[PDB]
Amino acid sequence: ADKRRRLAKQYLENLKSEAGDLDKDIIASRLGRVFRYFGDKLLISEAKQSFTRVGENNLTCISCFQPVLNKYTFEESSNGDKNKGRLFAYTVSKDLQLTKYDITDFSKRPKKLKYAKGGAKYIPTSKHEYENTTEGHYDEILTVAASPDGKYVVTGGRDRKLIVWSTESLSPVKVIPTKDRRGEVLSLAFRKNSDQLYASCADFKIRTYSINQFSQLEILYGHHDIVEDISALAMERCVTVGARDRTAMLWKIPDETRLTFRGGDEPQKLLRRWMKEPLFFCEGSIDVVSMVDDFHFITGSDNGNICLWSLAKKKPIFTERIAHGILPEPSFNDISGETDEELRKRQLQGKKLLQPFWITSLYAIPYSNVFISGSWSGSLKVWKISDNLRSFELLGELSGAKGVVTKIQVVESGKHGKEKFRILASIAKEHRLGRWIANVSGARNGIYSAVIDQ
Amino acid sequence: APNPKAFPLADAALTQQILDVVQQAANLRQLKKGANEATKTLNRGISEFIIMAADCEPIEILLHLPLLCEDKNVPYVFVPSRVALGRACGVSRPVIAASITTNDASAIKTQIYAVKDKIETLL
Amino acid sequence: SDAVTIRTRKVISNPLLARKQFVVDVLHPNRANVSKDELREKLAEVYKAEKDAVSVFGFRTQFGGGKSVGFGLVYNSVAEAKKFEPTYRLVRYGLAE
Amino acid sequence: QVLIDTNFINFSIQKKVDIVRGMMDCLLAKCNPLITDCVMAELEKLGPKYRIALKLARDPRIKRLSCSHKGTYADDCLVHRVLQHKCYIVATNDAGLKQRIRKIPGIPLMSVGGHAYVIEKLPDVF
Amino acid sequence: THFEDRFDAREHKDRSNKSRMQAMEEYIRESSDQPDWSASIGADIVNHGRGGIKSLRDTEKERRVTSFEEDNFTRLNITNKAEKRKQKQRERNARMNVIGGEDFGIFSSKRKLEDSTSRRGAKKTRSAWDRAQRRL
Amino acid sequence: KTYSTPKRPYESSRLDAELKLAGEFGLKNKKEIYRISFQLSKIRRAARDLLTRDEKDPKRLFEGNALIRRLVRVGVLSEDKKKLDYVLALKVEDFLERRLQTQVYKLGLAKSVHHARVLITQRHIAVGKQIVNIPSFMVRLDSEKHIDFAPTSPFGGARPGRVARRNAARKAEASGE
Ligand SMILES: [Zn+2]
Repeated sequence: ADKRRRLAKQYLENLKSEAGDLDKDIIASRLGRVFRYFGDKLLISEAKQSFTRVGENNLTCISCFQPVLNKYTFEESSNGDKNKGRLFAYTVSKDLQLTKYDITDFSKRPKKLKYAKGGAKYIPTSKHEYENTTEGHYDEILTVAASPDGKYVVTGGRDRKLIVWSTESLSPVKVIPTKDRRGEVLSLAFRKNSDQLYASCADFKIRTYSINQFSQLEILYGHHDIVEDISALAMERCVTVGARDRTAMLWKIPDETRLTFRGGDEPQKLLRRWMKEPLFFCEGSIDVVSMVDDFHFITGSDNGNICLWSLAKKKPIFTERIAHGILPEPSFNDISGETDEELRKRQLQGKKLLQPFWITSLYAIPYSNVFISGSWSGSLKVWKISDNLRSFELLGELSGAKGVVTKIQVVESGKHGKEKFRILASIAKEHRLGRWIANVSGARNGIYSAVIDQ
Repeated sequence: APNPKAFPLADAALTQQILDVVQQAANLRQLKKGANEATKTLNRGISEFIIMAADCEPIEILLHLPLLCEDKNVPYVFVPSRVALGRACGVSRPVIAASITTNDASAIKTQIYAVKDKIETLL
Repeated sequence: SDAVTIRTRKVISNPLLARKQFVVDVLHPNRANVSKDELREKLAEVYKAEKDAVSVFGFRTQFGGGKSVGFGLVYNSVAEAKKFEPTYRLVRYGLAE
Repeated sequence: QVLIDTNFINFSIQKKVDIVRGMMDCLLAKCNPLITDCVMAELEKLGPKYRIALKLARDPRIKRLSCSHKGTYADDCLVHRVLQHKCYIVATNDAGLKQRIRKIPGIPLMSVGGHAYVIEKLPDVF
Repeated sequence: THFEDRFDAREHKDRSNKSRMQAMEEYIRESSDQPDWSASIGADIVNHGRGGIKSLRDTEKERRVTSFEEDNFTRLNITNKAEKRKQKQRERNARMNVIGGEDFGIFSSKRKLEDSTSRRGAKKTRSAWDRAQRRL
Repeated sequence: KTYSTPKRPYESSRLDAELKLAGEFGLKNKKEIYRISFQLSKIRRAARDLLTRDEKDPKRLFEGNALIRRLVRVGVLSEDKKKLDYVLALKVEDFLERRLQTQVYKLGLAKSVHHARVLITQRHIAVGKQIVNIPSFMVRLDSEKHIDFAPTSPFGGARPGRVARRNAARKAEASGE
């Protein structure tokens, strides 16, 4: 095989030996990276932590509208004169209720401004799967995002309808049927400072619309299993992760072209490196994702793995193992239903039946060196990336939450020099999708807030 | 000291292989999911092979299935984690034993036969 | 309902003659090949322009529907539009005889 | 899995075709060539002129399957094998055996002819 | 003396696409592991499935003619002899080689790979000290 | 040519074999069987000459890697069976499996192979994005998970077809008159 690499190098030099610029540049005249590095200025150990519980159960997301003033309009990128540059949190509940919060003041616990709950009369009178225009949701709202131009806010989940709501009246401003039986909306994202809506949908599709004209732009296909999670940035792109297939795929929307990143490492291979030197797991299912710049992104799997990926390579550039940790181990009396303690131990069978924590959500502020992960360890873990962009490290913890983290958002505040960041996470009892979590205590369905400065 | 009665479990590699194939069977209706559904199928005789969790509280209520499996030469494998089996079967709740049934109008036939051999070597 | 989509791809500009350049795809699901005159006016508001100065042409529709290949321009002055356009396009736009 | 006959070995040495190679050319597959124990009897009897066809029938890539029949008739050993099992392809070139196995249904028969080998009753010839 | 000193147009021209040797190109793609820029399924298939998917070469050629439009800003037309010839040939080879979007005439052909490699090929190693220098 | 007549076209074995194949896969011609088997002959011939080329020859090395990987991308070969004796071991029924109408029947969108034939030619099945309507598409892996109904097909989509709507209007006239 060294012969093979020899011949490959031989062909490389052969074709190099066989082998207008200013024109392209002058025409271009005739027509990004990570730029923040403030992942050290944080004061984690003295962060303010607060909690609220909401009367409904099983909240699943948040959408803080953060009004960012333009340099082409200094005053406000938000329309009205009564919103006045405040911060809003949108929370969806398996109680089928959207709730609108004001979170603009970092001293006070967040305050419910408005709400809207859908019961069951919003099921259609016909099973025709085409005409589906009942204005309210009728099942298991699961994902929400709001317009960055302060115009609308849109939810979508298991009732195969993408329903967008007015920001003021909170009326269902438009409804979009997905036109399928299997069209459950799973994830939403906006193109940053745009109106374009990206929707991960579990009939293997990624649908995209313009929201301000309510128009179904363009459709994407391509995963092995359900297209679980999505995220965008400034560029006209998206990155998405399929669940039960171990592929994270990057979509160039207009050229309609994709990049595929797999996993590929092994518990046996980590056995081998430790022989050349504990406990290893299997790369089960790629679940959570956020993209951090236009050249690297980060994905979390089910067996605890946190992976830093560069668009240059295909394999992960930095894998991280069981990071949220190993689960509560099964108790002997309930494993057996038989008296003898040593037999109970023999049924517990040592190291094998252990389980890792999942990676239930993961979010990074763009263009920074920091990202936040959350499992049901009841402990947000905040991580900072080395400036060579080949590794990160555990910056620290926030244990002010408890239970199953579900959705993680940030809000920046203050001027360029001094900045104060609030971390807002929804925590439910269960997972977003099913039940799958057996009797953890101490958790209340609601919102956890943290505020750090500098 | 001797082998416990959960034997045989599977390595992580066999685990992910089996969870893969049981998902795709659940997509295509070759999967009978749950304890007594596996039992009724092993009485009818129409089940390829059996996947039993070993995390279950207790072990015993599904431990009754190796008897029928060894009575009919139908292979069985313990996966480690019952919520991973719920994961793969795609229903919302921990399924302690599922059973992949026989069929031929099957987009996943030879994938199933490969994993069936892998089990029967593991025994 | 209809995402009236003509992607004006291949986006470039030429301020010597003062006109802007762009190719055409037509993404328009459940719609039958939107016509160049309503495209002319729609381009006129999106580029804050003149109903003559808008000028797209030559459209061929891709399979699978909601996709058409064409080739489009816009002038940036009425004199440039009224002098530099060839007369066959002037009569296709119904400005000449 | 191909049951070689004495004729086949002698004609192959005449026409200079490699046994495993030419056979695998003609099938376009992978093939196991089997000399039965009574076929090697017939070679050894036929004797001192064919010391070469013997010495080349004893290649290490020609597996040997034995036989339990008191006697030496290769033709009867082969026909009884085939009439039971129907997992074989019979390589021979004798006229009498060729008509026997052409009346048996389901048994590909294989000949040497001209340059290289030809097949009759496999549909899967190309 | 006497010589010419003229512009080597043919030598300043390229032959890399002539000497490309696709199977080992495929291998060097596997090894150099950059992700591929593949398209989605509807971007693949040709004409309500009347033809195949497309070849990977045909994806490249379409991308390049679309680039001719991208910069050059003009298209082709219905010129009779040339495109009839090319269109016929490419469709015949589509119906005779490509199966499900990948091609096998690459093996039915007769262009060897040793005429590309040739034991270092151009400026080859033909002396023992050259062997010593390349080994060090 | 694009179809080649097999050299003993009328034989007991040939003939009953084609009967089984066309009946089970719902074909309609010896010509369809022949097209598949001809191109299989070319592939397998290539693989055999590759086996003649000795071990560790660079040509055998690189091209064998090429041929295996492109056959697994077509899907007739399986991921863990990467060797040239397996590309020798293939036969016709594997490609005839990978056809499209067999694949619609196997996934389960129809009941019988002839049903799937009529669906695909009826323009209801839509691989990927387009409406495919040729019942020998030779679906790959990615698409063989992506086969399903077209969004304007009245089985998985828009308004019912013309017989249904003339009938519903006919009973509407029945109630009206
Ligand atoms: Zn014998």
